[PDB]
Amino acid sequence: MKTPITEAIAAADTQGRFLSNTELQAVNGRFERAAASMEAARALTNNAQQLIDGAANAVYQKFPYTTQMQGANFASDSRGKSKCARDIGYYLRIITYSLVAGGTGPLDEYLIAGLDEINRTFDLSPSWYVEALKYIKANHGLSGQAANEANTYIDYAINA
Amino acid sequence: MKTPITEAIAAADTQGRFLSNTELQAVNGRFERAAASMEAARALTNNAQQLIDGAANAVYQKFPYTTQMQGANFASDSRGKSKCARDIGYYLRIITYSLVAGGTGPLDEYLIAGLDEINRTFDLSPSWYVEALKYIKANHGLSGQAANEANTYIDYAINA
Amino acid sequence: MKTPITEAIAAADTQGRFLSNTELQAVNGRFERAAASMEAARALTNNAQQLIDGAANAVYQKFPYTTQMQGANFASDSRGKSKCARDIGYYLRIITYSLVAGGTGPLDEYLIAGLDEINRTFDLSPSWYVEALKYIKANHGLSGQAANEANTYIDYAINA
Amino acid sequence: MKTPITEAIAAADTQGRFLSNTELQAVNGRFERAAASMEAARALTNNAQQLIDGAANAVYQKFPYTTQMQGANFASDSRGKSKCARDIGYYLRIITYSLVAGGTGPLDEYLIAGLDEINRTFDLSPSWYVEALKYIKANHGLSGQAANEANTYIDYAINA
Amino acid sequence: MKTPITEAIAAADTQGRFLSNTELQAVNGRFERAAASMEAARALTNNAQQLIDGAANAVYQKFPYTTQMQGANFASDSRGKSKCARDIGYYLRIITYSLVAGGTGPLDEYLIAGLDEINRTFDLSPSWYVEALKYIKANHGLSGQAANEANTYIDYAINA
Amino acid sequence: MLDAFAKVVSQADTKGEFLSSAQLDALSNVVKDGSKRLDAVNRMTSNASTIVANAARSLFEEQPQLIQPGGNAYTNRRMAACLRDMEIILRYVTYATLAGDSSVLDDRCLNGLRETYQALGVPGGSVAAGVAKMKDAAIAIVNDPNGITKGDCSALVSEIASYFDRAAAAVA
Amino acid sequence: MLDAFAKVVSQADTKGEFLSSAQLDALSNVVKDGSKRLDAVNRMTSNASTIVANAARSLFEEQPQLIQPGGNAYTNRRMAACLRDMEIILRYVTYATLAGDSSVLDDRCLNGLRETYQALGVPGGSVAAGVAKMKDAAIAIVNDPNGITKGDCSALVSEIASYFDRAAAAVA
Amino acid sequence: MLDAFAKVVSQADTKGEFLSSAQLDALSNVVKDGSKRLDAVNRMTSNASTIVANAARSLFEEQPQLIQPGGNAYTNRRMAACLRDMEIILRYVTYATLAGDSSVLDDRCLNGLRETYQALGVPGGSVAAGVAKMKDAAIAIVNDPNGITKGDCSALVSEIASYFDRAAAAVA
Amino acid sequence: MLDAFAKVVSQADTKGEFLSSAQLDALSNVVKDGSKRLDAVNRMTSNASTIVANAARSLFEEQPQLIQPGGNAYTNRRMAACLRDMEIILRYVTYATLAGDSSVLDDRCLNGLRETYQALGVPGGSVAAGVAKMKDAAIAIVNDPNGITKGDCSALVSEIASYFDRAAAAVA
Ligand SMILES: *[C@H](C)[C@H]1/C(=C/c2[nH]c(/C=C3N=C(/C=C4\NC(=O)C(CC)=C4C)C(C)=C\3CCC(=O)O)c(CCC(=O)O)c2C)NC(=O)[C@@H]1C
Ligand SMILES: *[C@H](C)[C@H]1/C(=C/c2[nH]c(/C=C3N=C(/C=C4\NC(=O)C(CC)=C4C)C(C)=C\3CCC(=O)O)c(CCC(=O)O)c2C)NC(=O)[C@@H]1C
Ligand SMILES: *[C@H](C)[C@H]1/C(=C/c2[nH]c(/C=C3N=C(/C=C4\NC(=O)C(CC)=C4C)C(C)=C\3CCC(=O)O)c(CCC(=O)O)c2C)NC(=O)[C@@H]1C
Ligand SMILES: *[C@H](C)[C@H]1/C(=C/c2[nH]c(/C=C3N=C(/C=C4\NC(=O)C(CC)=C4C)C(C)=C\3CCC(=O)O)c(CCC(=O)O)c2C)NC(=O)[C@@H]1C
Ligand SMILES: *[C@H](C)[C@H]1/C(=C/c2[nH]c(/C=C3N=C(/C=C4\NC(=O)C(CC)=C4C)C(C)=C\3CCC(=O)O)c(CCC(=O)O)c2C)NC(=O)[C@@H]1C
Ligand SMILES: *[C@H](C)[C@H]1/C(=C/c2[nH]c(/C=C3N=C(/C=C4\NC(=O)C(CC)=C4C)C(C)=C\3CCC(=O)O)c(CCC(=O)O)c2C)NC(=O)[C@@H]1C
Ligand SMILES: *[C@H](C)[C@H]1/C(=C/c2[nH]c(/C=C3N=C(/C=C4\NC(=O)C(CC)=C4C)C(C)=C\3CCC(=O)O)c(CCC(=O)O)c2C)NC(=O)[C@@H]1C
Ligand SMILES: *[C@H](C)[C@H]1/C(=C/c2[nH]c(/C=C3N=C(/C=C4\NC(=O)C(CC)=C4C)C(C)=C\3CCC(=O)O)c(CCC(=O)O)c2C)NC(=O)[C@@H]1C
Ligand SMILES: *[C@H](C)[C@H]1/C(=C/c2[nH]c(/C=C3N=C(/C=C4\NC(=O)C(CC)=C4C)C(C)=C\3CCC(=O)O)c(CCC(=O)O)c2C)NC(=O)[C@@H]1C
Ligand SMILES: *[C@H](C)[C@H]1/C(=C/c2[nH]c(/C=C3N=C(/C=C4\NC(=O)C(CC)=C4C)C(C)=C\3CCC(=O)O)c(CCC(=O)O)c2C)NC(=O)[C@@H]1C
Ligand SMILES: *[C@H](C)[C@H]1/C(=C/c2[nH]c(/C=C3N=C(/C=C4\NC(=O)C(CC)=C4C)C(C)=C\3CCC(=O)O)c(CCC(=O)O)c2C)NC(=O)[C@@H]1C
Ligand SMILES: *[C@H](C)[C@H]1/C(=C/c2[nH]c(/C=C3N=C(/C=C4\NC(=O)C(CC)=C4C)C(C)=C\3CCC(=O)O)c(CCC(=O)O)c2C)NC(=O)[C@@H]1C
Ligand SMILES: *[C@H](C)[C@H]1/C(=C/c2[nH]c(/C=C3N=C(/C=C4\NC(=O)C(CC)=C4C)C(C)=C\3CCC(=O)O)c(CCC(=O)O)c2C)NC(=O)[C@@H]1C
Repeated sequence: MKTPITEAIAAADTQGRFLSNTELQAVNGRFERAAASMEAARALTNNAQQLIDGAANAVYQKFPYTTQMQGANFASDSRGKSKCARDIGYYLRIITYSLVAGGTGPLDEYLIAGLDEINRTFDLSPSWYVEALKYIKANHGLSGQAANEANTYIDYAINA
Repeated sequence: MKTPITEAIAAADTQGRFLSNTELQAVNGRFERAAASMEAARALTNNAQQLIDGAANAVYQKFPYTTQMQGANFASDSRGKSKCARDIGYYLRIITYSLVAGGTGPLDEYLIAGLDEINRTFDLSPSWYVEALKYIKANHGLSGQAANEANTYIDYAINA
Repeated sequence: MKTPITEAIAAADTQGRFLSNTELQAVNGRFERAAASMEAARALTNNAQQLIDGAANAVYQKFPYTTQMQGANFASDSRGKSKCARDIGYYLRIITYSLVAGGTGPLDEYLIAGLDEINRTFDLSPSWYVEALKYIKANHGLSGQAANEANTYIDYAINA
Repeated sequence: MKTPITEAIAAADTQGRFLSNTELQAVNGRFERAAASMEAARALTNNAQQLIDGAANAVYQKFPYTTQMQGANFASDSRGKSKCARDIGYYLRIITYSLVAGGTGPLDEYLIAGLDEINRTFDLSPSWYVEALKYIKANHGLSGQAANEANTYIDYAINA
Repeated sequence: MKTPITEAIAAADTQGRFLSNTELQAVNGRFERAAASMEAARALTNNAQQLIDGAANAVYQKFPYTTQMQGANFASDSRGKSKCARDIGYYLRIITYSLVAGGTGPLDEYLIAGLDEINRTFDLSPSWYVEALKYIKANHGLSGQAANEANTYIDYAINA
Repeated sequence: MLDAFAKVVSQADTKGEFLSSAQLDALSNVVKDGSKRLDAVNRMTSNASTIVANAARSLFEEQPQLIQPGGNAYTNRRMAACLRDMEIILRYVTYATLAGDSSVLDDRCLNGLRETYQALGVPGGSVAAGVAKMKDAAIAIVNDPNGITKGDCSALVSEIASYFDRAAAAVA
Repeated sequence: MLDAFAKVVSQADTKGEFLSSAQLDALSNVVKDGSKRLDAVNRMTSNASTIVANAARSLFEEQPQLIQPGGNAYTNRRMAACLRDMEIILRYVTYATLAGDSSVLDDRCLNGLRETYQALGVPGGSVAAGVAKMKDAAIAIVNDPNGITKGDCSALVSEIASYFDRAAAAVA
Repeated sequence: MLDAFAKVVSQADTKGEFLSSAQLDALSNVVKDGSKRLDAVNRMTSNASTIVANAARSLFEEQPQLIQPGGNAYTNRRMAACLRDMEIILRYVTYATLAGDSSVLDDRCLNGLRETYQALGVPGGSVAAGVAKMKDAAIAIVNDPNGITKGDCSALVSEIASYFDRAAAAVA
Repeated sequence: MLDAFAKVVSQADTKGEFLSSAQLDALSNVVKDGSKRLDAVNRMTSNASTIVANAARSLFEEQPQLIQPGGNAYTNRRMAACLRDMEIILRYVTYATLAGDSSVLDDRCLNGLRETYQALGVPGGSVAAGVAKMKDAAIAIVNDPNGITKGDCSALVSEIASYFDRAAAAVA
């Protein structure tokens, strides 16, 4: 997968030479940022359910028709609510995967490459999930550069 | 531009021969459908302003936050309302162009090839215009195959 | 074979997409013309024998030497008359095939691709069959656009 | 032009060498046959007008409709008769050219390369000229190998 | 092998067509010259031994050292005389082959392609055989065009 | 590739006889129902995504292990690939319905597809179930009498459903 | 390459306004005469050889030095080339008549043709005369009221003749 | 590729001896009949279509299922292909007759042809019958004493017929 | 490339008339002298080396500075090149004599040759002298009455000599 360490190793191997000081500097940057990355991952994983429920309720309050109109693509009943909670859980799970890995690799590979055909086929509007991710970004409770990192990847998620 | 007649003529010319009976049959189909196409174009052009205002009001009632939240990308003031009416006017104008031409050519060339970068840059959600076009489709007052033709191109518009 | 419907389907398949409105318009033209095409086919099939005999007699009256000169390539005896009736029957049969199919496909495939070597080898002059087809065209008893269609394909037959 | 002598010279020149005994044998054959070729040319040129008139009358007797039906493509009046005599004169002139040159060169170059489009456009049936050339072949008054040579090129003319 | 008839047939076959009048003229030249060619072949074959002995004696009188100097490459003894008679016999045999075939084919294929290495290796001077062939040319007893043909091929032999 | 007219013309040419009144009547009936056929093709193509969505919903409802961890489509890749497959099969069904003959669907799609699915490890039975649910949804949507002129489309519905069992039987 | 609909749509898009009732009425009239237009195109294409023959007959009748020894077409090659040229020009006229716009005829045929003819030494004036005679013959043949339903085709005849003077003026 | 002269020269060279009076006499007889041979070749090539027509007429007369529905040539394609085959075989027979040797006909035509015909499913026996009828027609046409100088062509007729049985035996 | 027959046929076709009795008589005379022409061509080609040797001997005899140190051919290369040039010119003269027309000699050899010689610095006047000596030697050898049947070859000698002055004037 596309991590900075694997990319450095592949660059070093393609030229058949030992590791240079530049690659060790890059791995040093990765190691120093991994502390904030892991703090953000741990926080987002511990408060997962609260964030899921808050995001679902934010979606319902922002787009009220989703709770009123009949039809299978809506959350008018319990089945729709559970599917939506599962979806937001998938989103949060893959963003935490990407935070753990330290790059956009997991987001590029497990979510974004297939999201468009899925959303067109089942008539799911991307703005619902955009609003959910905006809520999660505004209510994750992180502070400082760890929060900055989380917001970086959340904005990566926003550009669906 | 991509019209059935121009496509038939180009097919006939590329092989350096006179027009065949198949191309005349196709042009006959075009001529017979052009009656309904022109009826739909005339109707949509005459009732343009009523449709524009109704679509704007439908957008406001369906997404109420667009009238409440401050910010330049919203229709909280008169400038936003006028810009939105202009936008829906552009949409209706190009759909009538396509109805007149008898193909997706004008929609492919004047709107869809650039809509995505425009909407991402100015933070305009496509579902607003989707709802506007749905209203226009449900309230154009056409009946029969002319209405069917209009709805065909409106659904072409929906798949933004 | 080369029919408008098969050509439309192949055009749609080569680009791996659903059928467009242009192809449905073309198939509509095909379906609307198929009524006259089938009327002409039915008429030419019912009055087949009368047309065959009239065309044979027209050939005999127009080129009298064909009934007088001895030689195997002529119709001086019963064998020649029967062969000529069979030939005109082949011509009419393949023109009705083409009228049924709605294109020049059957005429291009079953008759024209081999007629020239056949006629040179057995010393059969094309003007005999030209005159037979001219008689058939002048005496098929069809009226209106069905007759026009029949005459279209008869003129296709004339350009041997 | 394509004569045996020019072909031999070009073959000898393409290999940059003197003339071989084979090419001199071929030129010897050409010189020995040129006596009969020139005799046939002289005879066909002297009796040109008699042959033209006899061929025209043979065409009229064989295809009587050409003298009866009205229409510009027929010989119902003096203009048609004069055009037909001119045409048969062109045919005889080019066959004598080919007899003089000793090969199919003039027939390939001045007549056959354009005869087909001419005959289709002006609705002239090739069998008329076929019958004219058959008459000329049966009534040229030549005897022996000179007649054989003339008939060779006349049969070349027949395969229009 | 390279004969005029085989060359004509190969030319006709390479273009996939029937034989033209030019090739029949060439074969006619071949057939007319084959009479003189066969007369010359028969004469040279009947008087073979007289010609061989006369040519050997001419060589001995013209280059007397060949009868005087010791050494294996000379004709100082009976073995040398017999080898020289055999050699001149080979020469005459292949020239008669070429006269029979009607072309330089046999001379090109059976003698000239290997004569040079043979003569260099065994220290045989070509002028001996040149003088032998000159004698044969001056003493073959042929008259007219048959003699001319024989001399043609003898001169072909001279250019060793 | 053949349509009905081409098939009839070929079968009559191989026997060397004029068209019988039976074949003429059948082709005239095809011509008369051509407009209903165009209606079916247009409605099936312009509502393709809804048909696929309904079919997928039913299939995942009755076989939920398909969308559970460890299942054969528990990811964006396999989900999108299944939906692509379903849209492909529906597209070729629309081809066969417009042509009025199954030759294109059999020759270009149903040849070697069964081998492909068992070589890939995709369970063909669930594919056949999804195809049958597509048949049900498509027939439900085509017969919708709203927005159209009243009339009989039973023959076309039977023919389209016949195409569907041909598709389902080619992978079951 | 433009037709009437495409030209109107482009001219309305460059100005940014809806179609006026004038343009709508004009295009509706084009639609109403579409069947007459198809009749004209079919009759002109299926009788092309007779039109060419009549035009050539007239041209050689009034300018006989063309077909006399030393003339500019006294051979099978030049005769066939002239007839090919004439059939080409008639074919492009049929294109423009079916399209209802002269853009294809002007852009793909009438551009650089005049330079070609004077560079080749072919007298352009006689070409223009032959084109005018084609116009006369084609209009005579199109208006033939036999074998057809009675009706007014005067607008189409005027338009086709306008195409013909555009063709004749591009080489004169 | 060999002719008679080349064959005799090769066979005499491989043995290393001068030509015997027998071979000289045989080749002189070939030379003497060269003009008759040219007459045969010219008449056979310039009347090729009539020979093919007569042969085909006889073959279809005695085996009519060939030209009946379901037969092995009931179409323009197969008819034209059979006529092409027949013209090819006659052309190679004319080659062998002009060469005075069967080497070209055996090596370039009769090698692998029998395998071709049974691999294609064409019944070789009827091909052999058509070849025999070609032999009969060609010999009838060659011996026609009209328009020519009286003389004996029996040796050439025997040789040409020998070529014909060689051709017929290579496919029977 | 033209011969006499082709030239006459072209000139008669460009005027559109039958051959006059004058041209027929001229071509019949060409046919009658064809055998003398073949004799001239055969003797000139099979004795080419002797002709070249005589011409070179005369040229070096009257212009000895050519073969003296500092001259324009004082080496194996330049000597062999001069002899190659001379054999080439004689070969093209034999071509023109067999064809009975100078078109091949003028178009393929005498075009641009004069420019070549002055660009190379080879003195063209001595080349013309050598060509004239070739003419003298060739005419001497052709008229040799030994070994042949008595007859008049004066017209051919005049024609061949005319070719020679055409060759000599193209480089002088
Ligand atoms: C919730 C925010 C809104 C919404 C939810 C909803 N979804 C469905 C069905 C599906 N959701 C997905 C999304 C994914 N599955 C994956 O594996 C991945 C990658 C991590 C994603 C992004 C998919 C594929 C489906 C269809 C298949 C399935 O059910 O699993 C429904 C039901 C709609 C229907 O049955 O037609 C709903 C309601 N809808 C809302 O209204 C919420 C606002
Ligand atoms: C109205 C439905 C909603 C909306 C409207 C809105 N638009 C802007 C600005 C823009 N709209 C467009 C769209 C187009 N211009 C074209 O030429 C075409 C092709 C036909 C299209 C589709 C563009 C390009 C802009 C930006 C440039 C411009 O102003 O013209 C605004 C102002 C936003 C801002 O200033 O940042 C608004 C409000 N917003 C809503 O809330 C309505 C629901
Ligand atoms: C009748 C109009 C004139 C004519 C007829 C005639 N034909 C023959 C023989 C043949 N006719 C054909 C034509 C076809 N066969 C096919 O399969 C097709 C494609 C549909 C065509 C067009 C052929 C192939 C033959 C030769 C083989 C055969 O007999 O079937 C004859 C007999 C001539 C002879 O035996 O040499 C005749 C008389 N001749 C006239 O005079 C009529 C005016
Ligand atoms: C006479 C046998 C039949 C026939 C003659 C006829 N011809 C025309 C017109 C033309 N004839 C030719 C033929 C040639 N011109 C050439 O340069 C060459 C190459 C040597 C040939 C073969 C052409 C080109 C024409 C048209 C142009 C012209 O007139 O010169 C007519 C008049 C037809 C008309 O005006 O439409 C006629 C009558 N018609 C018969 O009925 C005779 C049996
Ligand atoms: C006789 C004119 C002069 C000459 C003859 C001589 N030859 C040899 C040996 C050889 N001669 C040949 C020539 C050929 N053999 C072929 O197959 C062919 C192709 C038709 C040719 C032209 C060869 C190959 C040889 C060497 C092999 C052999 O002996 O056959 C000798 C003996 C020389 C020696 O033994 O070294 C002689 C004497 N010599 C004279 O003085 C005569 C004037
Ligand atoms: C969805 C209903 C079922 C299923 C689908 C699935 N498919 C793959 C991969 C492939 N699907 C196809 C089918 C076609 N390709 C064509 O071109 C055509 C005709 C035009 C057809 C019918 C093919 C060839 C493949 C392999 C190559 C490719 O993927 O493009 C997968 C992925 C398997 C994996 O990742 O291991 C899936 C999941 N899965 C289900 O659960 C449904 C039963
Ligand atoms: C069958 C599934 C349902 C149904 C069909 C039905 N339609 C009519 C009306 C028509 N629909 C068309 C279709 C087209 N015209 C075009 O130009 C195009 C491509 C752009 C299409 C797809 C047509 C031509 C007609 C007839 C004219 C009209 O407007 O009515 C009918 C009645 C007329 C007829 O059958 O010919 C029917 C039966 N009706 C049902 O009840 C079925 C559910
Ligand atoms: C006949 C009415 C006149 C005339 C014609 C003539 N043309 C040539 C040669 C050419 N004609 C064209 C024209 C076109 N080529 C194209 O592709 C198109 C558009 C698709 C056009 C309009 C061209 C390009 C040529 C030159 C190349 C070619 O020949 O194909 C000749 C031959 C001239 C000669 O042989 O010297 C003639 C005679 N001659 C007349 O007398 C009429 C006035
Ligand atoms: C104008 C040059 C002349 C003329 C035209 C005319 N025609 C009608 C009849 C019709 N002709 C068509 C043409 C086609 N239908 C097809 O499918 C095809 C391609 C295979 C063609 C070319 C049509 C559709 C009609 C209408 C239906 C019918 O059969 O009548 C009319 C009267 C109807 C109308 O105008 O729409 C007219 C005027 N009549 C003249 O007098 C002019 C000389
Ligand atoms: C006609 C007398 C018989 C017969 C003929 C027939 N042939 C085919 C196809 C082929 N014929 C050949 C023969 C040759 N090709 C060569 O190049 C040469 C030598 C130069 C020969 C002798 C070949 C190779 C083929 C196959 C490839 C091709 O067609 O060109 C057919 C068509 C079979 C079909 O369509 O299924 C036929 C009918 N049929 C008869 O009934 C006669 C007995
Ligand atoms: C044998 C099949 C028949 C036959 C032959 C025959 N012909 C002559 C006459 C001659 N035929 C030719 C042939 C040609 N000269 C050429 O230039 C060409 C190519 C253009 C050919 C094909 C020749 C040269 C002659 C001899 C001269 C003459 O004109 O007579 C004869 C008698 C003379 C002879 O045999 O040499 C014969 C026997 N006669 C029959 O009865 C057979 C049926
Ligand atoms: C000898 C009579 C005179 C002369 C000859 C000379 N030539 C060169 C070089 C050249 N000669 C030619 C002539 C031809 N080449 C062709 O292909 C043809 C027609 C088929 C001709 C007529 C050419 C092209 C050259 C230059 C290229 C080449 O050498 O092949 C030389 C050599 C000059 C030098 O070495 O500086 C000579 C000497 N010299 C004399 O003294 C005679 C007057
Ligand atoms: C003119 C330069 C001298 C001359 C010529 C002459 N020759 C004859 C004899 C003949 N020469 C030939 C030539 C050939 N026959 C062939 O097959 C070949 C190629 C291998 C050639 C080159 C021929 C055919 C003849 C006629 C038959 C014969 O053997 O005699 C004559 C008299 C006959 C005639 O002119 O036709 C003449 C005049 N005689 C001179 O005095 C000039 C010096």
